[PDB]
Amino acid sequence: REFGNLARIRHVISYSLSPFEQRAFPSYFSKGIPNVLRRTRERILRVAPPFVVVYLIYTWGNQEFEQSKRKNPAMYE
Amino acid sequence: IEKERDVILREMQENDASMQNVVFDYLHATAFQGTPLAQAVEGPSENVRRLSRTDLTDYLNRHYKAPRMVLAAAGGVEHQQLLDLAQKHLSSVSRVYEEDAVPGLTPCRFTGSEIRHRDDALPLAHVAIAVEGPGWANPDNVTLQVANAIIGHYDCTYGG
Repeated sequence: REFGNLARIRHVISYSLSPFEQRAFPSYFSKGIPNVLRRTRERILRVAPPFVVVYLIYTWGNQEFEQSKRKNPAMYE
Repeated sequence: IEKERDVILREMQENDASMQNVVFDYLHATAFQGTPLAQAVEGPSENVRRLSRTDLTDYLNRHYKAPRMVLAAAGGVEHQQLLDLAQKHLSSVSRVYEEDAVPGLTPCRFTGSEIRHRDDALPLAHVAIAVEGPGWANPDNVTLQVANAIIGHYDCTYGG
């Protein structure tokens, strides 16, 4: 329920430092950019194909709609 | 040396069998990390196993100099007798550093930090919280001792 009896943890040592001793943005770009491209590469092949086929269905529906409103060349006479 | 290596390993096991010394060493480690003040007095077990006689002799010839030693006597001791006994036996300990090099104490950086050794099988929890002290020669030590006397100490056997 509360802190004290949540889990049984043994032999685990945690080290932390003070926020005033350390930095808020430690290598925000030189390590942030490889991390964000790592995450994008790991989770890019599960979202991008559905979204691009949504884009294809959207543009094909718009194109077919515009050809449907276009004049039929069968009825010249 | 080998027998005392076995003895110091056994006493290390007895020391971390006790619990306030573990928190004492953990507090010094997390307080003076990166400095020679974090490392414990008894050292690590790997240093226990790899220390040899040459390093002990180097330490003895480096840190047992005369100007860093005080022969202090108290009680029924007569000062002139103590002085002539020191002159007879204890005079001329080293007097030389054999390299013209006296080691110096660099200032130790105190880092605000925390170390948490969670092991729930122990029946009681020991927590030590500290800040940086003033030093030995600082005049505020008496005032801080007054404040520590005001806060104080207690255990479960006090009858107050």
